[PDB]
Amino acid sequence: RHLKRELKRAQEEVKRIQSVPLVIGQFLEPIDQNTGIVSSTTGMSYVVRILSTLDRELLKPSMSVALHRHSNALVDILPPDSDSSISVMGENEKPDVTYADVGGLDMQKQEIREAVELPLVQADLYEQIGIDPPRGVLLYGPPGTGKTMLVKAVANSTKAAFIRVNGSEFVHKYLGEGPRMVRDVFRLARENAPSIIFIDEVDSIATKRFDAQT
Amino acid sequence: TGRDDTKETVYISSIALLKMLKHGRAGVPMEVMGLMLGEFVDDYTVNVVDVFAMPQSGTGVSVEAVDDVFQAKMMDMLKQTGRDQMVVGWYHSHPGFGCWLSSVDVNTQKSFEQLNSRAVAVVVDPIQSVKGKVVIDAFRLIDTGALINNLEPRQTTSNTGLLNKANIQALIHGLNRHYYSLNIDYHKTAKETKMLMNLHKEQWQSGLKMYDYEEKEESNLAATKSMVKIAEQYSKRIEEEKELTEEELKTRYVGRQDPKKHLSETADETLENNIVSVLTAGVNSVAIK
Amino acid sequence: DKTENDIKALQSIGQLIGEVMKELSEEKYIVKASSGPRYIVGVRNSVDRSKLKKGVRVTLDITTLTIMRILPRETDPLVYNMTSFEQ
Amino acid sequence: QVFDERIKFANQLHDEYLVSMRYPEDKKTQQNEK
Amino acid sequence: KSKSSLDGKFSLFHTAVSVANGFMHAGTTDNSFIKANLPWLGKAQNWAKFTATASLGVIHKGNLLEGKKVMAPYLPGSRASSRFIKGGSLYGLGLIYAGFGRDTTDYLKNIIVENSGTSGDEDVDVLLHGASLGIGLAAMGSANIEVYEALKEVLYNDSATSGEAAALGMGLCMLGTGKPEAIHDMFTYSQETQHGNITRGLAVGLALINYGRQELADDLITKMLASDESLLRYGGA
Amino acid sequence: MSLQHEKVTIAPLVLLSALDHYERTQTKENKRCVGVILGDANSSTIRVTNSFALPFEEDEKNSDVWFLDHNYIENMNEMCKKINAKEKLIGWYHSGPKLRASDLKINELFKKYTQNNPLLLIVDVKQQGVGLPTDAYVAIEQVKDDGTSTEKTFLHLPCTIEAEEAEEIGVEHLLRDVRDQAAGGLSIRLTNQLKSLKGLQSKLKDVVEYLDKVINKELPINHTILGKLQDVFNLLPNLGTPDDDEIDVENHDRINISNNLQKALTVKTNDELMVIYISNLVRSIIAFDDLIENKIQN
Amino acid sequence: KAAVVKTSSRQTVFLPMVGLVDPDKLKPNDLVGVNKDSYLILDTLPSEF
Amino acid sequence: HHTDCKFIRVSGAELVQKYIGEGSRMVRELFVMAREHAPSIIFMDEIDSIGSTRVEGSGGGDSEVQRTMLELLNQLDGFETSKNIKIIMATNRLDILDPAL
Amino acid sequence: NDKVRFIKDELRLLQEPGSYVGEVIKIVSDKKVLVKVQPEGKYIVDVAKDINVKDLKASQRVCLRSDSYMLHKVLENKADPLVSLMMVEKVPDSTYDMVGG
Ligand SMILES: Nc1ncnc2c1ncn2[C@@H]1O[C@H](COP(=O)(O)OP(=O)(O)NP(=O)(O)O)[C@@H](O)[C@H]1O
Ligand SMILES: [Mg+2]
Repeated sequence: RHLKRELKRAQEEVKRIQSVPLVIGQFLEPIDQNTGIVSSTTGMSYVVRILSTLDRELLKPSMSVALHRHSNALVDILPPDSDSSISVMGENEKPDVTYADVGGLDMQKQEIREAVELPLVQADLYEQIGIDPPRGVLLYGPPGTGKTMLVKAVANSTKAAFIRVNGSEFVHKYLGEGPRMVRDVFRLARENAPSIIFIDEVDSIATKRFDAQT
Repeated sequence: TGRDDTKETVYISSIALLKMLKHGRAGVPMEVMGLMLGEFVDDYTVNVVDVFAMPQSGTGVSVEAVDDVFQAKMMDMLKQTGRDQMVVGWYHSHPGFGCWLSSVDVNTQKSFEQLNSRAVAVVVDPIQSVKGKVVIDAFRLIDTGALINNLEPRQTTSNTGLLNKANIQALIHGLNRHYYSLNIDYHKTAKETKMLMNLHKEQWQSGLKMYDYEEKEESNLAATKSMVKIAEQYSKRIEEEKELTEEELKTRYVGRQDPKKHLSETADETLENNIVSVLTAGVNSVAIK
Repeated sequence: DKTENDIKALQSIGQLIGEVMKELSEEKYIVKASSGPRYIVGVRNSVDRSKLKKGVRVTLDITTLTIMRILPRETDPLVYNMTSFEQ
Repeated sequence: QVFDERIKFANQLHDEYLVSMRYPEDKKTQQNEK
Repeated sequence: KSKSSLDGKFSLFHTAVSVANGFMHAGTTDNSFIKANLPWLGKAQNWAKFTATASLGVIHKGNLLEGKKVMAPYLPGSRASSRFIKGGSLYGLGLIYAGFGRDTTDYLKNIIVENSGTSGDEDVDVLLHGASLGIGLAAMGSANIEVYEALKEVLYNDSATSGEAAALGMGLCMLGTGKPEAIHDMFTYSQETQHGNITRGLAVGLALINYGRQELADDLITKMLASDESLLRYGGA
Repeated sequence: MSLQHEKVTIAPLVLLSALDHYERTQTKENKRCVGVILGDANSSTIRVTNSFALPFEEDEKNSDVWFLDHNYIENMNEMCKKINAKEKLIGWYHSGPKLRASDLKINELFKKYTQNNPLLLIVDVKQQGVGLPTDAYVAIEQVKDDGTSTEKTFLHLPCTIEAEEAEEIGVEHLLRDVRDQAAGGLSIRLTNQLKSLKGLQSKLKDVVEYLDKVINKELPINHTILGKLQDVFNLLPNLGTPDDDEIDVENHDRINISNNLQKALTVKTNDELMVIYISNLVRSIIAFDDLIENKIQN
Repeated sequence: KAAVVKTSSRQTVFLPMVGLVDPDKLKPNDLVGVNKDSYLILDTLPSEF
Repeated sequence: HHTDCKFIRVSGAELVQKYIGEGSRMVRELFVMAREHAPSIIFMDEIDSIGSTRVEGSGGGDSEVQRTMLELLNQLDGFETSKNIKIIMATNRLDILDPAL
Repeated sequence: NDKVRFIKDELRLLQEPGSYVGEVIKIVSDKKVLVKVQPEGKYIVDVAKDINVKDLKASQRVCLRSDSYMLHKVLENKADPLVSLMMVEKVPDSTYDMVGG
């Protein structure tokens, strides 16, 4: 019984270390199951102890991670979901449900539902026929046809995850800073599947001819 | 032959320990300062009854920042109360680095050696300590002379010695060639302990107050659902799991992040809680009427 | 009173600013400091959880790294200059 | 009254498990092993 | 081995060689060790030098007649070069004369009364530490009350390190008597003393005096364990 | 003045100071130590940071006769402002335990210094009451009815301790006790349920004897108390009410849920029974094989 | 009242405006001295371009 | 699959990497790392549509980093002699590819 | 009894601040090795006492302490971005008959 109290107190001590303050780093690769190597936000490569009974299944894939500041050690792990790509301050979610998206272009509203709502909601149907999940959707027409609004409405009320990004999020002044966000979007979607990817601005990004004049 | 030259077991009162902590923490980042008041008897006994933090100085730990106007003044007020104690050293913080005397500070500590012959320099490092226990050490000047004349062995008699391996190079060289480190003990009376220990009667008055009872149902309900989701992975795990070689099995049937362990943990938490919840509910009811 | 005002500031001591990079929980928040390294910090009890919103500029202890309070939006000079005009 | 009994029955199960369980282990620790 | 590997200037090493060797040659006089390890011997200082004279008495245990004779130059009067020699010879005598003759107890008893004033002089503190261990050994199981009284006067002086030696020395002399007056005084004094070495000495002495005291030490055990000091609990045990 | 005084939080540091100071001034034979308390004020939480003894004399022969040194209070103010400027003069501690009417008179000198109603912090030094080692009381001035003159009197406020961060962290390294309450495991709170009942029972009996003392020993009737007791009889659950029937239903559910959790633990304990057996079964073979192989080799 | 400094130490610090230094004298993109330990606006400096 | 090697897709410029040091010379360093981690199929996808202006120009530090990698395949000849590093390139058109290839 | 030791022991390990990672560039004749600490500059810093300079080879990635930078243990597996890339890409399951014609 005496040793039970020590044990209990021994865990309490570790919780203080686990607790705030903390600093974010990024778990790299293992060197070993129970010792790994990480990189901090500060570019420093620390070889750190993997504390007992922590995540392993996902820890080894390069993934975002927390480090206790004073120990400079891996005390607990973050979801990949943590530290999401640069993304819009307001809601992805649409606050309106009244919808004029219903009343006129109704035929197109069903079509979008067909390609997009119908596989996620009913997975079951697809499995039985044997098809591959329906292919991506390009929306083009003259603007002032509410393209970015007809599809938003659906994402909002289906209540599957919705990631709403712009080319403007991606754009960067630096060197190699754009692409690292791009890799994050694709993976971020897989993590939190079923998931809806909509890039509103793509026109700007595509060019007729490549250049390097500036 | 020579004197014992055994560094004092520095009996740093609970009052002095708490008091260095307050001044040092708030005063970050500026390296704070002050004197330690106590009494030295025998060959190895200093009790640090109390300390007081000299007004901040923008110069940092310096010979400038040690100052006799403050020294005189506080002590003259303590005359009136009879709580007067002689200067037996000085403390300061280096919070921007671990516990070790600077090259500047060795000159300074030597001035204090003239004042009092058993003077300490006690470095308290407040930001880097996470508990006010670790990275705190006590020091006392060892002359340049000692190092040349091979008098260091005389200096470490009747002691166990304390090495701080961490922090080396330079810093460590200076430390070894300047001071001698010895263990630090905390002494307190049991009247103090009882105060430390004490809480209140409104502590237990609160412990008879009861939450809204719908919220208690929420928790009982939740636990049952909670445990369903982890009982599937546990169910899967034990379907076969007979295959030779334990190490392989740990990856295959997910023995890491053990579902058996995790199930017993949730059940047991909710259980101890619901015994307290039914008990408290009944006790209050019968007590009152 | 004026000279006494300096004694009082000295004990106050500076602060580090980030911004609420992403709400994860009421308990713990993810902030990205303006100077650099992203940190996970705690909330103080007087500051409200709902004052905290994504993109709000926040101030935090240097020492403990704990969100003290919201600051007003601390606009870049370029958009600050446009506001500044009264014609 | 009904449920009070049902708890006691489970507890009685646990005890039966615990006592029996250790009796082979004694044998093995005492026996030499490779 | 001792000379070759273990360094004599370093104090902790020198203590280990002195103790191991004292036993090697014990129970017969041997000067072989002094001669072999003569350069080694000159290196000594501080408490390494106290142990160096006391080593001699472990070696010279037995051959009682020639016990005093060899220790003759090192005694006070005949030595005042070094206080560590003066003091560590008296400890040294008491080793040979452990449990043997009472002619020896008498001599040491004189030295205690001489120095039971100020132990504040530096030589005196060292001297009187050895004297106090010394006389306890010599008087083992005598139950000489004269000895016991002498080491009280050292205690009450509150001599820095000799307070411990004296406290131990009482319990070795009066071994297993459980005299209640002795028990009462020690136990009470240990609270007053704030310095830990003196306190440890008295805690441990309380145990010595209650050797084979059986169920008549039961009064003592309850108080010591219940004492809030860790020190008295350690000796309680 | 400010009426903001709601809570008084008291650092563990103030308490340590006051004890030490009491015993270094060697105020004994109910010689009162009176010392100053510094911290913030004119806040809902008064944050009591520190205390330092003032020179003080109290004569047992007559309690009107005491000294207190005016100049010392003054000297300390410019020193304490430099040290930490959030400190202000806020009142005085008394060694207590007794609540005197000499404290109305001492409060009036502190009332000269202070910007708030003088905070009287009764730090008990004997520590007889284990719980409540502190009482807090604030001087008020209020219209006393029955056609009597306005009285200055002491109204209790929450003296309850909260502690600062810096103080607390060291304290926690020192102790490892299960204290008056930690709300730890099951064992700890189970103790608590007995102790806490006993707290109430003690509290309750005193209220019974207070009512005897009104009508036997002629205390002036403190009607406030009587007001509170009316609220106790009136807001007292009444039995035979169908609310009680509802209560019993809630009880029935939780006692059942306990039963289902008890069974699930059986399944966990039962798994351990088999796995250990499996291990034993392999080991029997390991040990048998040692014996045969030692024979063959020899 | 409050000041955002961007230091020459390459740090960004939100500091209590020192009351001794006037709110008037101060302005956006004033060059200023700042105490080296604890970051407070110590004094004002002739501007450099 | 049938070859049974480590198929490491490296898609694109390694200026995206910024983990330690500049990403520029990490391009070049690919040789070193492929050697250690053999058997390897380096599947260098990179269309080289980062600018037609530098395909046809003399300008372009992207072109320079690219170039230093190609040379390592024929100076060091670590991959050639003991083949276990195949240098599989893939571009959409043969005609938008850098002409040092 | 054994379990409580393990929990406590982990805590005692974490205490050590920093701890780093370099690569031995060469061995030198005073019994030191020139390490390139990977984020930082180069430092010449001794071998651990436990392992001799014969054991080490050119380009061995090593772990490092931070309180003296003296080498800790040799890395079991080379730290390089390429390793991580393989992990993600996964072992090819595609075969020739996935694509017909
Ligand atoms: N269901 C719909 N049918 C017809 N028009 C629509 C519909 N929904 C919205 N609109 C109209 O479209 C206008 C602009 O909507 P908006 O979302 O900007 O369109 P868009 O076609 O995506 N073009 P752009 O503004 O260039 O991105 C509104 O002002 C509405 O009048
Ligand atoms: Mg649009």
